[PDB]
Amino acid sequence: MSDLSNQRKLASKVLGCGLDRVWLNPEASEEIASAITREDIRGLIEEGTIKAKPVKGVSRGRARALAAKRKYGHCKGHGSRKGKKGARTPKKEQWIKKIRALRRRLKELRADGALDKSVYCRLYRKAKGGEYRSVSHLNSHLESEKLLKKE
Amino acid sequence: MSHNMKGQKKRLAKAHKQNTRVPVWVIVKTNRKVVSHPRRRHWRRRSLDVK
Amino acid sequence: MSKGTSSMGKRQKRTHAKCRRCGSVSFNVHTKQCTSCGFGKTSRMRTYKWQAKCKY
RNA sequence: UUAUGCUAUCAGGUGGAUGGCUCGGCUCAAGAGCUUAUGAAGGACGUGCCAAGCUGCGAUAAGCCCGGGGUAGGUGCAUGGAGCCAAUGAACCCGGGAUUUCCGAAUGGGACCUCUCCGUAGUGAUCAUUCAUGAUCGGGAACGCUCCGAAUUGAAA
RNA sequence: UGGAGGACCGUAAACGGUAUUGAUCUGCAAAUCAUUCGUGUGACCUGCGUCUCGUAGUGAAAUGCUAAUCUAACCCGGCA
RNA sequence: UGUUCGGGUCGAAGCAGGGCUGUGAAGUCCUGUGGACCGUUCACAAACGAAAAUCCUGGUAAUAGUAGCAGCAAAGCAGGGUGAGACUCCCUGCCGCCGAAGGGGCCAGGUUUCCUCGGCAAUGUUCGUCAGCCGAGGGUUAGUCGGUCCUAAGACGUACCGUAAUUCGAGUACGCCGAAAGGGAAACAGGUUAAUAUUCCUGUACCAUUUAGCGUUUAGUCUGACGUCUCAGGGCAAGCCGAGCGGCGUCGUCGCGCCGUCUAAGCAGCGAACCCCGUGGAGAGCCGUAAUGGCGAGAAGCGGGCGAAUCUGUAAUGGCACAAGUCGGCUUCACCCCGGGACCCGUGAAAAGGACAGCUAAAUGUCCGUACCGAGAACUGACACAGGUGCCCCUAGCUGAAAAGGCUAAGGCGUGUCGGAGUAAUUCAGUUAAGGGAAUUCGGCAAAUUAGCUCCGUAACUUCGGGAUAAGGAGUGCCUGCUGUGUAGACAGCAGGUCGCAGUGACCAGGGGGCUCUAACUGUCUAAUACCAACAUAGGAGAUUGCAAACCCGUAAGGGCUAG
RNA sequence: CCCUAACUGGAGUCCGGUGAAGCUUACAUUCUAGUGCACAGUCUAGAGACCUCUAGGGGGAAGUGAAGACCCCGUGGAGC
RNA sequence: GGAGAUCGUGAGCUGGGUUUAGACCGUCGUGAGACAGGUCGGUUACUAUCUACUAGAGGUGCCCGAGGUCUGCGGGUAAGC
RNA sequence: GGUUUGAUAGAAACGGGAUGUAAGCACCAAGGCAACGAGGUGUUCAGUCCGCGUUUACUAACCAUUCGUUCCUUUCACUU
Ligand SMILES: [Mg+2]
Ligand SMILES: [Mg+2]
Ligand SMILES: [Mg+2]
Ligand SMILES: [Mg+2]
Ligand SMILES: [Mg+2]
Ligand SMILES: [Mg+2]
Ligand SMILES: [Mg+2]
Ligand SMILES: [Mg+2]
Ligand SMILES: [Mg+2]
Ligand SMILES: [Mg+2]
Ligand SMILES: [Mg+2]
Ligand SMILES: [Mg+2]
Ligand SMILES: [Mg+2]
Ligand SMILES: [Mg+2]
Ligand SMILES: [Zn+2]
Repeated sequence: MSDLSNQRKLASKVLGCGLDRVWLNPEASEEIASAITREDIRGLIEEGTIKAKPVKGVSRGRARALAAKRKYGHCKGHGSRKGKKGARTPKKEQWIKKIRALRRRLKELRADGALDKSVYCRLYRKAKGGEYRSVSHLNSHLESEKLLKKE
Repeated sequence: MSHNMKGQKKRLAKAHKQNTRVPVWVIVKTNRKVVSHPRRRHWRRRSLDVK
Repeated sequence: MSKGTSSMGKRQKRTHAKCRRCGSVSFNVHTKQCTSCGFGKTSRMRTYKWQAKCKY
């Protein structure tokens, strides 16, 4: 065996893997020592005297199970929050989703026909003003104050 | 990467060619009276002012 | 930075190029004149009597 | 065999003084004294069979042609190998011609680009005439003529 | 709901340079290192280009800075 | 030097050591070395006599086999080779370092340091068979990548004029230069070498100028072409999840974990917002947005037109262990397209080029750069320098608000180039400490305490904005089952059980309060002993001047303020 | 801090390799008193002392670095 | 209790004051500047050659060769107040 | 200090100690249609460890060199 650094570099270029990811077989040092061209290195790789050691990734099973538990609603107590509220849920997004839901519900109630123009305008501006906190809340007020034209 | 014109590269080529050991037959003919010239340098030392 | 070795790292530009008429590295790239032979300033060559002792 | 040391002499190492030699320097005297647009001095790059520097030379590139002198060797500083040239008179010296890259007074335009653009192949700027043509520009060791023009110092301030 | 401000906190991003009167003080360094600190959407930091200079320039002004030189820079000459 | 008399290869000068003479400066002789020149009488000359100048140049001691080869990144061990020689060079296994920089891309700068072979006197803080070192040879291929082209601040040239005069001086006219990060006609995938590759080769393309043929302008407009902050919508590289298929690992028990499951430009097709047009007839009000808002000067609604990224097909046969090569879903910045709003005693470039009249064919597309580094070893600081230039532009999984800190991938390294041994004092930097708790000291200097998030609660004073995270209290882990908002990603809340001395369990992470002086505040400052009460500032006041002005530069020609 | 103690990593101590610089008229194993330009290892009179080496902190060598920055002088300068 | 030892002791430490360069207040000066008045800020260099001392070793001297056990010329003490 | 004529150091077993009841297995567990399930109880004063002692030659204290002659000379009372 001799200085085999040159063949190391050549095999890394041919294979495309990093230098330490090349595995030079230690029983074939005499035969690898005679490999000086790209064609010879390809022949050696085909014969099996060279190869690339597999990359060891980062496993993700543990985090995967933890994520399943969190998605169920656990492992998220007060002792795990470390960022200010608002950094976990910006207020503008909350308002946007709320108001879009309310407007789509009112629009569909107008579209099907169970809500005339006057009450529609009043309820639109009222929801703009912030008197309903959710779609079920709006449905409760609509079914209480009778402003829908259900029959 | 120091994009050069033709003349700068020409002068760089000359300054490269000047780094040569004096020929052995010169040392034989002059009887060990010529063993060096004042044009020898090294790349990681005093910068040349060729450019 | 400091006035010594700390501000000598910004020493990457050049102020004098190489002169065509005399071959000396003395051509000011801002004023466009050779500070050794006077190229660019004039068609004559720069010489001053204070470049030598009074010859007596 | 008293160690570590002290003094003196001898042999050797290191070092480069002294002496001898010297194609170099310096001073005085006698001569001689301009050159360049027919492209100078100076510079860059190239040029040798083995060639890095200096010297010479210019893509005909340590060189080519002619006339005279000189006579048997030649191939620079720089006696190495292998070759070539030479009685068709070489090498060398004196006189006269040829080739003479790019920059440079640099002059078709342009230069932190010694190269580049259009090629309309190129009279740049200022001048004189008969408007054919002609003149000036840069360099030169000191000497020469015209014009502008200090202070240190002395007076013991 | 909205998203203003020579606003706030904060990175060993960037810029600065308080205290240790620490380490080093023939040093890694002819001014650096470690911890602790100040600003961090603006009178902000910065690359490249260009301009302003010696009885002159530039200076939110200390006689600061103008190539390790500044209560008048540097090279040569007057000059032995 | 002039002159008289001589010596020397049978051994001159010079050098080392001795004998004799002279008070002495010094002379002469002897021995060893040396291998070619040297004296003397009478006179005359001078670049004529050294122990000292923190003297100058060269050589060389002691200090001394001493300091340094530690501090910010404590890194190596086993087995096998090569070789005269192995802690240090090579291969495999284990153990480690950085992992939003020590990785990748490249400017300026460097200039052959790049690759192969042969060496180890010097260089490398040790050795060395190694090397950015030494010797020989080799290596950079462009119509599409840049320069080249346009102009910005601003330079330079010729002329005119000034100056005793110029190589000097402001302006005017005409030119010409100035950006490898501004504007900009056009190319992608794969292969090949030891070192070059959108450059060479295979395939598939595209763009200009000229010539020939076949036709024609609208020629005046648009684009190039523009600030700071903030926000909606769409798309996508990266990322993640599920099913099938092919490999690798583990296997004391289980059946999980990782890698792959690919595909460019070009060409053809479609089009979201804004905008334009034809209808329409809305008010004791209707239509909308995340938000501002719109409307008889014509809303809602209904039709049509111009109009994006990206997407679909082809290119589809290239590469892959010709091994598989099939599908779905979520999210999406820091990248692309499109639109709205706010702000200004700030208004946020110009020109070349391109579009509107082109289509077909052949020919032409010159010149220069292209290797490698781009930094704790290729630059700069005299160095293989802990500084600076470059943190200039980019970066995967988990925890987490996060590009913080910690732990790991890919990639790069064990060279922030001395080792062995393990035993004193002392020293640099850390961990802990009974009882007391500033008694230390000029002075709580130094170190410790506190620290995330949610909820409750919050004083004097006040320019009514603040003070304010005031102060002061309580909760936080894991498991089982759920509820609410939302299109979703996700976010918020609950009930029961349970462990420990301790649940932001490590990393990260304010000690607080009171009374005075001083400067209003944010900002600037003696680069290398002074970051302050000093300078600046908004606010207040005063003075000059009606423009051929006040103030100022120049010897003049002419200029700054002043496109006022 | 009373009042310090134990422990950890890097140096130091010991061994191998590499390998500098700065003080130096000469000698030098000292201590006490006197004398002396009045602040002596070297003079005068006593007292002590066998030589070499290693480690250690700095009492002395008016220790080293450096033609005093404080004061005066010069018919010396510069700025204001 | 008071004094001495270079008002002992910075190649041991500290840097509070005084004694540089910056700035403020008062008083002087027409002014540059000054105070013997006050206040805020402001770099502490060195690898030990000789000697002295504290400890640890190797020699040589005296001596039959070696080993052991003692004496005690001397030195020290505050060993207790 | 010891060195076979031996308990000097180490291994093995035991005594004396430190911590706090190991892994797997079984039963129960708030629950869940199920899968799963933090955790508790038993095996279990358990497991893990000891820079301390006792017994015991089980391995290593083996094998040697050197001074107590100036060195050669027959300058010797030696010895071929
Ligand atoms: Mg300076
Ligand atoms: Mg003269
Ligand atoms: Mg005078
Ligand atoms: Mg901050
Ligand atoms: Mg002078
Ligand atoms: Mg002398
Ligand atoms: Mg890490
Ligand atoms: Mg070496
Ligand atoms: Mg141009
Ligand atoms: Mg060491
Ligand atoms: Mg202030
Ligand atoms: Mg002020
Ligand atoms: Mg006088
Ligand atoms: Mg002292
Ligand atoms: Zn010149």
